Amino acid sequence: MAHSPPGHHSVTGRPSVNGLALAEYVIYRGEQAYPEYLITYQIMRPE
Amino acid sequence: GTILIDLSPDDKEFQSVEEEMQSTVREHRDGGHAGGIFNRYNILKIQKVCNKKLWERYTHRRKEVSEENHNHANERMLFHGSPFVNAIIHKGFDERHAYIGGMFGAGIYFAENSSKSNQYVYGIGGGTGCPVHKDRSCYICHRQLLFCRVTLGKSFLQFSA
Ligand SMILES: Nc1cccc(-c2nc3ccccc3c(=O)[nH]2)c1
Ligand SMILES: [Zn+2]
Repeated sequence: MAHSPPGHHSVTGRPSVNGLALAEYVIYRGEQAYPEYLITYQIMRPE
Repeated sequence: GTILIDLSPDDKEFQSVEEEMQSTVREHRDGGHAGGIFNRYNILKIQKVCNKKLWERYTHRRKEVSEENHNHANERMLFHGSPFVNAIIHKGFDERHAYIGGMFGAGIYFAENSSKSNQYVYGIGGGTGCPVHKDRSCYICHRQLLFCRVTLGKSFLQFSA
């Protein structure tokens, strides 16, 4: 893995084109996330 | 060390996790190529992931970050889709779960939009889709996502298309 930018613990990818997109985030240390919930699902075919 | 506890659909915790999953679906610029064509999900199960050693590893790092950032971990609940979900829940996140070619460098990626993480369940760009039908828009096969507690600390803001 890469390192975080100096003086930072993560990167935030802010959407700058698609007005409806939410943010995406990157961490560089596995210890900075805990997998709290496992969600099992299907995608649903639109009516 | 990992145990999975089923949440009841009657549990407020099930309901708040389902609501975050459903309400953060959006349309994608690929027209559904990677993740499939859908506006909502059929939630089949929500399980709490309990592993004391992995939790302690997380809270240890969280305190380090917090102490480096005026006592602010900047903790978020974010989605993660991956073919390695079974390894993650048993051994934790590590460098094997990084997206080497991601837009912001080789790190572990999370999304606010559940439908963004859904694009990665079967691999980068949806890979070849589900194991059974090779369909990235399979409506039959069961998919799994993680809803994760993530420490951002001081986050570097990248404006990007
Ligand atoms: N290569 C790879 C392996 C496992 C997960 C992912 C992944 N990438 C993302 C990129 C942006 C937003 C979310 C994700 C994600 O949930 N997984 C990417
Ligand atoms: Zn399938």
